[PDB]
Amino acid sequence: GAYKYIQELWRKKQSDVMRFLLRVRCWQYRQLSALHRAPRPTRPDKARRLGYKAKQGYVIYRIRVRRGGRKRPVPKGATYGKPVHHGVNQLKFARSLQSVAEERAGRHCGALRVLNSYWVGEDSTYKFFEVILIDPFHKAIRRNPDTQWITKPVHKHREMRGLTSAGRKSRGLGKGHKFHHTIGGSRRAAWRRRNTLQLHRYR
Amino acid sequence: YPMAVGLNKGHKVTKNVSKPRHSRRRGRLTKHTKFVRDMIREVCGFAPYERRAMELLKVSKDKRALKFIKKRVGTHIRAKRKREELSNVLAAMRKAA
Amino acid sequence: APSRNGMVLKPHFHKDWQRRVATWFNQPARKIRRRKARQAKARRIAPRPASGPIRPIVRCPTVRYHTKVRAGRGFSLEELRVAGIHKKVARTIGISVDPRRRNKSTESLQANVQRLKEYRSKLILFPRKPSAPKKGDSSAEELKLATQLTGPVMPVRNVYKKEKARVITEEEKNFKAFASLRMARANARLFGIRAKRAKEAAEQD
Amino acid sequence: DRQTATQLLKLAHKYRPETKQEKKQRLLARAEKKAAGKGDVPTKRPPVLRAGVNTVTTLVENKKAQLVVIAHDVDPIELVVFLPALCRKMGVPYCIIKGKARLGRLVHRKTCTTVAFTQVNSEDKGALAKLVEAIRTNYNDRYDEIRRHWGGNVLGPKSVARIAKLEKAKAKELA
RNA sequence: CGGCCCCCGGCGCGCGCCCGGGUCUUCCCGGAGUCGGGUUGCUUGGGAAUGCAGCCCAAAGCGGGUGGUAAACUCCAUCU
RNA sequence: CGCGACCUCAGAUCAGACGUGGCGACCCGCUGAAUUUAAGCAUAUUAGUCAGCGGAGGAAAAGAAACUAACCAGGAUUCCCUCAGUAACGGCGAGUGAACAGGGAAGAGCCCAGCGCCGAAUCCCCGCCCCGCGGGGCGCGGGACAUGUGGCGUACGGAAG
Ligand SMILES: [Mg+2]
Ligand SMILES: [Mg+2]
Ligand SMILES: [Mg+2]
Repeated sequence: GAYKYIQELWRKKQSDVMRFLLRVRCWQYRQLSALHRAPRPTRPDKARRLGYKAKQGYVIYRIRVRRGGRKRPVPKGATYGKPVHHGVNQLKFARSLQSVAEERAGRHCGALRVLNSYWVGEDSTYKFFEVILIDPFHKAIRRNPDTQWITKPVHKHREMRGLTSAGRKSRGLGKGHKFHHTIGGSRRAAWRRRNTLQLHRYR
Repeated sequence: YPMAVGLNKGHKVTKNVSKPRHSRRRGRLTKHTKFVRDMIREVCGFAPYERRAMELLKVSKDKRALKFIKKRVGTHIRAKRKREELSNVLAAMRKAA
Repeated sequence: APSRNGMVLKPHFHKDWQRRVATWFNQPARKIRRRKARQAKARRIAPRPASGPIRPIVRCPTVRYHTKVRAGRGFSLEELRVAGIHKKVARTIGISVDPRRRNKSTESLQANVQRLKEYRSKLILFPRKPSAPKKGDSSAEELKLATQLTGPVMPVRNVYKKEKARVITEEEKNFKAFASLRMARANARLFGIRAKRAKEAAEQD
Repeated sequence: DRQTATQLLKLAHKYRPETKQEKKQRLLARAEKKAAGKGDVPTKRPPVLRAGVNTVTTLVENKKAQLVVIAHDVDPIELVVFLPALCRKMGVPYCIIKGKARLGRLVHRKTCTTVAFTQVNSEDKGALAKLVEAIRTNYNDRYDEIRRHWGGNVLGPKSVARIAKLEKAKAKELA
């Protein structure tokens, strides 16, 4: 009953009530460290529609990410190559900033498993995401077979492999005519199969 | 005299009448959900572009109002739908008084 | 580099292709690896039929193939609804279900209902211990064989009609001609233009 | 004000919910007599005050609640902010009490953020109905005014003094 | 081929769990700084922009997406 | 002024867990050239490859349509044969270059937040036991979690009463 209002109130974040508390806390977030343990979700409807429950073993971090596109890491902007590759200053980094945010949360806490994350603020330079995490060895997680998929060792470091919903939006996969640059598995699995010379035994 | 090209094309079969699949009735308004959006737009208010829009939509003109809604909200099919529900607030503000 | 009368050619070997090479030397070895994965899957299951469930009659799309009949994916809940069996009961009866499939013709609807009831009338179930609801005595006297081969009800059986011989009569030798193709094709594209000029004489007053 | 919150917590005290100690013996006392008499209905009405924003919200828009105590210091304020606007339209009376910890002690918990009165006792209805006009004067009837009243916008005392020190000079600039 | 030693997947005594289907009647019914738009990069066979990303703007609810030539009107199909 | 509740946080060689590093043929995420080709060379090609960095698993990834189609319509993903050196891209030059039908290999489907309902009907820890081998429990009693929402029935193929 209540959570339908919290969803709909959040979906108007230019109105004067909502753009007040979206910057009284964006001030409050910016005074803290780069990553930081939240005691609770700051918007509980969004957390649980992404897989959060209010029980032992689940944990929320808000982490801070510096906005902007990437500069090419090269001394004095000299890239030493053909003139198409002088791109020092307009470069855009094909993985999203939220995916960067989930990555260095599961890199600090290498024991925790990462489920997904959501947006809770941006200023002009910093962008604030709440990343929700899972202890895979707590017995509230290692019981309950609706949660036992993530205590299975192929889900180790899902954002270093780009498997969560933040990171898979940059892999470019999906069904359709708009997405058949990656038509077996991934982008580099298609490339290997479009470019292998499949010479048969009788040919 | 059935034929392949023209204006009545194709092999003639007879249609199967069926109650449509439930996924297609997805964006209907479903009156409790109408209540949640209509209650919450008076505790929260209007965006800054759609307060400037409805102070062009009462005095200035309408072709310039939609030209302002064309730019901010994306397309033309979205700009008219926004322009007509700001006009239904502007009608309910003034003519329901 | 070119010479006398020859072919201008584009070999796509301008890329380092000797690393990405594929030789089929394990291909007899994998043919006897998936026969043994069929044999040890046939004897592992049951007297249940090998090569899985019953597939529907399905017609192909796309003008080139729409005159043939193909084995499909499931059974399109409407066909399960008319035949009388439940959607979650059906896949342990041996019946494939594809819920996203649509039936908008009636003849292709009634074909697979006839197929699905013909399957149920040639099926024998085994009760665990012999209670047998919807089922009677000895199992069709031990079911006449053990296990079938590459299709339970022969999934294609693309059949054509007889249409034996007719008499070249009047109104049949005289009308349905090449002029009917050219005029019907022209009215297909002169339809929207002629319905525009009619509006222009409707706003004529 | 604290004279009204004290009467309200007195009224909400004896409607205290079930805890797990008394949940044991009640499942005896129903079933030990069910082992002994098989009563078709032994208890007509166990009354309780509901707690939880997701519970209270369904009660208000169905108009089942009769008084909505609502907390003060909910950490994401948007969890609660619709509900004074929502109690007005559904005609259910609401009242803001001090401290989400204090009404959370009524429910044997830490915070509980909202409670509501649905089924009160009949003999004690005149204690629930005595304070409701003392409440809905200040919250429901004032909603045409409490929705206009902005907050904040006061300077610090070290800077609102030097505004006044300019004005006291300006009152001496005249007289 | 035989005999030996150890190990595995599956019948049958005790725990643990256990009202499904059809027809009608009413009520319920959904994921947002996301879609989308502009612009700039990289990428693609994708060409008046296939995908991705930055920044800016930013939704709707008979709505939204797609229908491989930009745009307006209109109808249909299809998915959610 | 004291005490209490909670909320934000600290500390500990606290009771108990976890993670780090290696290998890296295959797999996933990023990053990224130049030689070379164009008989010169910038776009293009080499090539989204080498090198670089980070994560796994015995497989990985993908996966149950915001799909293809445009007709009598098919129906998750992956692999193979064809489509096809085709549509298309390109100093339209050198070169590059998919997919959908179709035939096969294999085939399996589901769960949730929401919206409502059920007196939180739920879970974790500690203590002694029913009673046990090779140790995990349904039973009993205390501490917590949790109403800012655990659990059951429910998922768009509709669902509930
Ligand atoms: Mg905690
Ligand atoms: Mg040959
Ligand atoms: Mg291993």
